[PDB]
Amino acid sequence: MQKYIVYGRRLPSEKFPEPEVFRMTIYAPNEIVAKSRFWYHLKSLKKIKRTHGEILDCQHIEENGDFVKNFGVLLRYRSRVGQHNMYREVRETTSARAMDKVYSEMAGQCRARYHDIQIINVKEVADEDVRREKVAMFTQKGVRFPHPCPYVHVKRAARTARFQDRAPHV
Amino acid sequence: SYHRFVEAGRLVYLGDGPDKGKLAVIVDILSTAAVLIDGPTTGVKRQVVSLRWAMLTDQVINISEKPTTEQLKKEIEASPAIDTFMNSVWGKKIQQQRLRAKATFEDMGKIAKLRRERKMAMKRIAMSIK
Amino acid sequence: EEIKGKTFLPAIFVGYQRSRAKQRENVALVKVSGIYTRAETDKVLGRLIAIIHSKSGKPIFGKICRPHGNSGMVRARFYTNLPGQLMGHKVRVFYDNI
Amino acid sequence: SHRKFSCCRKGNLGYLPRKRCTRGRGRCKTFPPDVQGAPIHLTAFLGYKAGCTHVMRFIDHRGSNLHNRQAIDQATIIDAPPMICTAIIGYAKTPKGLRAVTTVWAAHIAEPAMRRFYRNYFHAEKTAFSTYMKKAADGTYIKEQLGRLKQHADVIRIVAHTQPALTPLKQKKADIMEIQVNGGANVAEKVDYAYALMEKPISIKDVFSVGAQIDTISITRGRGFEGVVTRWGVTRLPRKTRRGNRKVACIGAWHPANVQYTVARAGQMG
Amino acid sequence: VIDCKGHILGRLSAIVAKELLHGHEVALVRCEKAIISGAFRDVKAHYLKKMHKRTNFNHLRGPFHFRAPAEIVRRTIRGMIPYKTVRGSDAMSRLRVYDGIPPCCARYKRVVCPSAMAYLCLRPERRRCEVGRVAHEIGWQHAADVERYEKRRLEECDKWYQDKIQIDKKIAEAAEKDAELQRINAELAKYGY
Amino acid sequence: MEPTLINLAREYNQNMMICRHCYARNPLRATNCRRCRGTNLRKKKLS
Amino acid sequence: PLCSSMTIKVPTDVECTINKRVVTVKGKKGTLVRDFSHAPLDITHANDTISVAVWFPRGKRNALPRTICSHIENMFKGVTYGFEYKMRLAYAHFPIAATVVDNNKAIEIRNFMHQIKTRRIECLPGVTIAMSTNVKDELILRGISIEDVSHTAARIHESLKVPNKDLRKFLDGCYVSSRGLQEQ
RNA sequence: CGGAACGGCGUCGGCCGGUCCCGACA
RNA sequence: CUUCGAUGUCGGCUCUUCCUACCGUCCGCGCGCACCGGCGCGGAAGCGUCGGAUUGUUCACCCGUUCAAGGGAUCGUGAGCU
RNA sequence: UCUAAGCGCGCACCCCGCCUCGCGCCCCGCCCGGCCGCGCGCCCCAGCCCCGUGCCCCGUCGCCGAGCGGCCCCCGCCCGGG
Repeated sequence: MQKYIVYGRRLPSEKFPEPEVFRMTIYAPNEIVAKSRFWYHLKSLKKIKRTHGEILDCQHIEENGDFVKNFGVLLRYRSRVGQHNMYREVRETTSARAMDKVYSEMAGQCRARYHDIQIINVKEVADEDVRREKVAMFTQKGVRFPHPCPYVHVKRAARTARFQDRAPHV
Repeated sequence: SYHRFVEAGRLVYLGDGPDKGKLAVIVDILSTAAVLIDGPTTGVKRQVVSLRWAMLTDQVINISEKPTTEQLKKEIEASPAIDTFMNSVWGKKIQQQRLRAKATFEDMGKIAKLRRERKMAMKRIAMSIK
Repeated sequence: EEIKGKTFLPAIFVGYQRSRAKQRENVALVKVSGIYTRAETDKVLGRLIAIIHSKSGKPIFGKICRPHGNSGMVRARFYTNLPGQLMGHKVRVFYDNI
Repeated sequence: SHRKFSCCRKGNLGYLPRKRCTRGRGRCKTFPPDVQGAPIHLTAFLGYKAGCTHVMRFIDHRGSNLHNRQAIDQATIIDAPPMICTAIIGYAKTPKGLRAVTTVWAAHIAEPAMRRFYRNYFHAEKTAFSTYMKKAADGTYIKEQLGRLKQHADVIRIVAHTQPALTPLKQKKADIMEIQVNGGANVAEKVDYAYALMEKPISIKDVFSVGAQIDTISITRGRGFEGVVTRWGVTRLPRKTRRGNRKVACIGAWHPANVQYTVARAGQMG
Repeated sequence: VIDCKGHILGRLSAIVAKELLHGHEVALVRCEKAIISGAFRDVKAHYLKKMHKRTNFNHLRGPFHFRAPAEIVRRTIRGMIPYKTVRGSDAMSRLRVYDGIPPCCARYKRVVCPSAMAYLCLRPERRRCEVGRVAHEIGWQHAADVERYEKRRLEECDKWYQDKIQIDKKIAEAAEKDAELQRINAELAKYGY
Repeated sequence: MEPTLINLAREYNQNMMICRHCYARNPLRATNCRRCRGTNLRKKKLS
Repeated sequence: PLCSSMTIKVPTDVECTINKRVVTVKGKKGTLVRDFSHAPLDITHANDTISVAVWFPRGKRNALPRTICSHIENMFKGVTYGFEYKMRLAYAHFPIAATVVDNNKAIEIRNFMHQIKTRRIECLPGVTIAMSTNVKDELILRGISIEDVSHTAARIHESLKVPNKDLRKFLDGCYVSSRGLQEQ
């Protein structure tokens, strides 16, 4: 949701004077979740528990929303049967916003919560390479589509105005 | 689906949200259910808004691709669409609706009496005609 | 009465503030016409209101205090607690002072 | 457990409640269908059962043991004295059903019909229809009401009274009933036919034909409080049964814990 | 007075039940045209299923089932009203439900609740059916009568419209008066209404 | 009967596929039965 | 931005008009009217090419454009050339007897398996039943509407059904020899 | 809608192996 | 688990209702469906499922007939009986 | 390709009619009165024909008349026979 690049290393020991500094980019709602997800990956990948390690920095990245960009996320999710890998492309203004879109579509269709999804890679996909038909549809310059939901406006207006003289035309 | 398509530059009216009650231009389509809207001359900042908030106005602004904010403001200023919408029935009602919001409890009292004067004046006009 | 000329903004006494288990008869939930949102209630807060007692035809004065919910209903306190036979009866939010 | 042996239920639940008839006499309820475009005809007549006879007749049913043979059958004679039409009623098929659009009575109503409108004729004011006869008797008032029926009524009926004097029974008050006029090209044709019959005797021969089939509505013979053996036709229990055998032995199961409307119970028989 | 034509039954009933508890008197017309969502095949099975539950010992003491489209609407609102309590009984008393526009409510001003209406409440591709047809199948005998009187009432309403149009033009010609001062204040005093 | 008539009659009475579970007359090239929605179709025994 | 669109070029002989989803086609044989307001379709006349166009084709809204297009093309060939379903009676022992009772508006079949029951099938309005001299025991059904003539021929086939027996052994009835597109 | 092994060309979302302008014998 | 300062114990007779996991009749479809007659399947609980010999028996077995499914209701039914 | 839109037929089942009852109500008769209210387009939503409002004061100053729409009122027994 915010995008944090988190750095961490094992505690310095007589056996190794400078342990390796590791860097990961974690998308999380807040810094405490980002430092928890950092250590979850570090524990499995490099055998570094939080007690045995330090957090050098948790830098928050600011991303421009001036233009919509095609984004591509490769993730792994656990369903009840077992773990699976999945590539999802979403067009969004910023990379954090695209990750939010990915998390909501995963919760809606695959019923997978944030904790059981690991984000292997988040990249900005080029307009030429768009394996997902949905992102390819809006990629072309001319995209005139009739309003998907013009019913919502009249239904929303009718909440305040419960009783109307005429039935509203959409 | 006959007219009023969600296209680049279509003038939009925000039905819901922080910038509700204001007009904007679709800079780009983000998805079937979201667009990137910005209205510098109407004060709406660039944001991605669900199409469920956006109401499509009949006017479309001729813009370049990737409008930016400064280029977009220049294009919106050149187009006569913004003023044409305001002079149109929806726009005139939109201007009236804004005045209605700027009204205290006291200004409701003056507006309720005036309405009852209209209610009884109309009945006098109707009876006299018959 | 004392309210004979006062213009008044229409409202209804829907119920006492309550939970399914416990009901607080001291505070009365009033729905004020034209207030459909919680922010809109701020306009009607701290206003003298009156409900005509059915038995005496005499106004029971009360004042709106806080908003009840996000839908614009307000919590009001009256000189006497409301009888309960006045549920659904109109209360009058006077636009003029007292 | 199951009933063990299959047996049907005793009695028609459709004829419940088996109570004394509240309606004074037999009532027609649904008359036969109009069949518009048929000849204009009266669908009903009231008569009093005289008694049965037994007749010998020649059977012409093809495909039968009696074809071209003679059979003796029970025949019921119903004394039908002529019924004088006294009023026309028009009903409209409203969304709430047939609703009366007013009844126009005759200018002169016979004494037997008048007797029906009082409990005791001798000790009575005899004020019924007094104003109506003054308003009518020129026919102008009656004609206006007939015109209103033609304009707003869908179903025309005649109100006629049996003359009790022509019958042997000790009545004196007349029984008044509505006889639907059917087979009309138009509602106004039906009103015209009815007006022709106003203050005029109608005969069974001009209502029903020989060989035609009728439906006879009447209250049946009464036996008063009867037992479930002679009311519902239940099986009398064995003669060893103490506390009597003329009773339904089990009036229901433990569950439902209340006796059902199906179960046979003693009460009015006729 | 609410025209029920095109209104989802439950969504309208929820609006009507609160309005009746708030002391408003509500009369519902063209109840036969309210729409219940779902295929008629299953909506009718669900109305036949409900007409199955009757007290075994005596059905005269049991749940009654109202075939009439207007009496169906009443029973829906009754479920959403505390009828056993006296507050609830009084709000039920203020409800009037009618199939067709009856003479009593013919000249009353009719409002619609756009939220309740089916066009905005259910997706096109979702099968939907008017309560009038479910009523006929469960055993209502007045559908032909209610349609005959609705069609003839609409012919009269057409004639009235043409006269209304001419009358409205003749009111507009007289809309010039002191009404102008009221207009100036009710808008140009910034009031905006 | 005339031979062509026997052929024509057979198109509607003999040529069909019967799903074993659904027992439903099904089109000759049917992967799944219309009612049973199953792949166990058979070719209809010839007279 | 997804639209499932199918375009059909209207024949010059046919003159058609679309209001709402009601399509009215005029032709030399006759005039026909269909209503497609059930489906959500954005049918655009656009001179000869009529685009059915279904916007946002989620699931079975992708099937609507080609089905409606084909129906409007069946309407075109029905009022220009006409549809001529042929039905062949198939007696094994007892010849089925067919009489056109009305002005080509009813058909009565007798002696089907020596059945006393007489089957009279009234044709749907706008379809005509005939008997063909050339084939022998052949009925010709002629109309300007593909559905109206086909529904009539299905009704004739259903009206003549062997009650029990073996259907594979007893193959008697009217069985539809030819699909059509020949005569009004 | 407590529910199983098994089915489903219901509707979506992926994963993998391929063949498409050497038109997926002409 | 609840009932022992007390919930009448089986079968029958009587009578009512209910269920479907439908035996016959109803509607189709299949068959190693020529017919007849079987058999399998899906919907269907409207109606029918009886008369007797032995046995307290439910059951059982047998005879007969318009050839005869299976159950539930405090193992339905004792201020109803025996 | 029987289905997805659309459409035809279709069960001793189901619902209704006919029937049994029936709260209420309607018409009329007698009598011919009181009371109360004031408020009408329609259709459609994949044309939605220009929308995205109106009302927002049932006393708050509104109550005349008219026209519509309602409501109320009122109908004995004893006694003898069936």
